Amino acid sequence: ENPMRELRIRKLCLNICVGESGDRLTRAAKVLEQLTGQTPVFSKARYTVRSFGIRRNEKIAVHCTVRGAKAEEILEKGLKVREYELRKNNFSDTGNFGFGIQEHIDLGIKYDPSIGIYGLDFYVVLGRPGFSIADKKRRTGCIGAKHRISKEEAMRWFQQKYDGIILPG
RNA sequence: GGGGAGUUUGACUGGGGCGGUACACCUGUCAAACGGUAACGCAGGUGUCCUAAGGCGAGCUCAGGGAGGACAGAAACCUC
Ligand SMILES: [Mg+2]
Ligand SMILES: [Mg+2]
Ligand SMILES: [Mg+2]
Ligand SMILES: [Mg+2]
Ligand SMILES: [Mg+2]
Ligand SMILES: [Mg+2]
Repeated sequence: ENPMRELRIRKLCLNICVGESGDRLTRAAKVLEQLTGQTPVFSKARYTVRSFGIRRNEKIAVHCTVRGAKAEEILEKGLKVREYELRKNNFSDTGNFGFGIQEHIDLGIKYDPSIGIYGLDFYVVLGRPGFSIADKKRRTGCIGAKHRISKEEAMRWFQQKYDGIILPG
């Protein structure tokens, strides 16, 4: 059949967005250290609304990206607590789906009384071999039409691989 | 120390004074497809700021919009 149309997870991005900066944000950074085995990166204050206590140039959220077998393992750990029920509204038109979970105690982490209670967003992006064209510098080119992931293809791949159930939104 | 002595009381201006600076320097139109071209013609500005907001080299692409993700809501952060 298709020679090299096998779908594959390009990366898995975890993101923890807290309200205020300080000790809680530092702890939300420490939790990702043991969750992903790598140092996260801080994102801060794209704007200034002041309606809930943020300003310009203030550390707000932490995030990171995992690729490869570790990304697949983290996605499996997330779908474990998710129990493999995804809604129809979780999938985007491009083929990327995210679910989000509750506080990270259900992932299999030893609870620490000093860290606190934080969750993550757990956004997943799907890909195919050949999507690295739009990322290189020597020559840039669009993906195309028959190669880009569709809407139904993502949920079909999810049902085929992880045997999850798709609920109507 | 106007008791006394000397001298001055800017210019433009639809009379003069008051008002204003068209009195020094810029942007667009007036301005009639080279340049130049007036009115107290119009619409606006300037007497500052920067050891970086100068120089070089590298990396990246912005404003906005569309579809998604726990608290998240028109606007928080992540991804396409
Ligand atoms: Mg006299
Ligand atoms: Mg006169
Ligand atoms: Mg002429
Ligand atoms: Mg001329
Ligand atoms: Mg350059
Ligand atoms: Mg581009």
